Amino acid sequence: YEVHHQKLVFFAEDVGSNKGAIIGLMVGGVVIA
Amino acid sequence: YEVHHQKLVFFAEDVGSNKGAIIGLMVGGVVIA
Amino acid sequence: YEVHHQKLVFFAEDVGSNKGAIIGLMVGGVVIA
Amino acid sequence: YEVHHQKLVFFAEDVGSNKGAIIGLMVGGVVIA
Amino acid sequence: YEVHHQKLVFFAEDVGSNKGAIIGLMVGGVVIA
Amino acid sequence: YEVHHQKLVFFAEDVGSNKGAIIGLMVGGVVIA
Amino acid sequence: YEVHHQKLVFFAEDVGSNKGAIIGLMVGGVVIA
Amino acid sequence: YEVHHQKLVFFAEDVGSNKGAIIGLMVGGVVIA
Amino acid sequence: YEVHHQKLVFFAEDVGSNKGAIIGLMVGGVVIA
Amino acid sequence: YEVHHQKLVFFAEDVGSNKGAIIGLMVGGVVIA
Repeated sequence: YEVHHQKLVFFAEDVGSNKGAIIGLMVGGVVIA
Repeated sequence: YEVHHQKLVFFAEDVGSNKGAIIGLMVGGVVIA
Repeated sequence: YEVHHQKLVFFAEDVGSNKGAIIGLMVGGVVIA
Repeated sequence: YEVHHQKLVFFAEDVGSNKGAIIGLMVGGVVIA
Repeated sequence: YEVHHQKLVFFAEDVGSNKGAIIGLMVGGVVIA
Repeated sequence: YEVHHQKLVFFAEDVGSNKGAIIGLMVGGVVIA
Repeated sequence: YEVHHQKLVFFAEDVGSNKGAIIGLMVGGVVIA
Repeated sequence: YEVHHQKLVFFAEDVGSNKGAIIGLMVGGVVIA
Repeated sequence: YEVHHQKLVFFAEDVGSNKGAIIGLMVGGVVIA
Repeated sequence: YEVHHQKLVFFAEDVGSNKGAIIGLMVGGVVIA
């Protein structure tokens, strides 16, 4: 699988407490909280 | 599978506490909270 | 899998305490909180 | 897997205390909090 | 796996105390907090 | 008004983010969120 | 107003981010978040 | 107003980031977050 | 106003970053975050 | 206002960075973060 030619803007103005995962972009893999 | 030519704008103004996953874009893979 | 030609802007204005993972971009691999 | 031709801007304006991982870009590998 | 032709700008304006890992870019390897 | 001879046990196992007030006991006064 | 002879036990096991007030006991006064 | 003969136990096991006030006991006064 | 005969135990096991006030006991006065 | 006959035990096991005020006991006055 191929990924290209992408424009991404991510904003996290305020987060209290994150026990998991915050991801802008994820082509593949495994993420576990 | 191929993904391309995408414009993405993501906003997270306020989150108390996230125990899972916040993802802007996910082509594939496995995410577990 | 190949990834290229990507523009990414990431903002984290305020985070209290993160016990997990904050990732701008992840092509592959495994991330565990 | 090959990754190239990427522009990435990362901002962390304020973080209280991070017990996990903050990553701008991760092509592969394993990250554990 | 090969990685090249990347522009990365990283900002950490203020961090209270980090018990884990802050990484601008990670092609591979294993990072444990 | 008089208050006395009180046994109070308070537990807050997990709170995401509180924008108001958490009070174990309040004899009087004014609290505004 | 008089307050006396009180036993109070307070527990805050985990709080993400508090923008207000956490008070074990408040006889009087004014608290504003 | 008089306050006396009080036993207070306070626990704050984990707090991400507090922008307000954490008070064990407050007889009077004004607290603003 | 008079305050006396008080036993207070305060615990702060872990705090990421506090922008406000952490007070064990406050008879009076004004506290602003 | 008079304050007397008080036993206070304060513990701060770990604090990342405090931009405000940490007070064991405050009879009066004004504290600004």
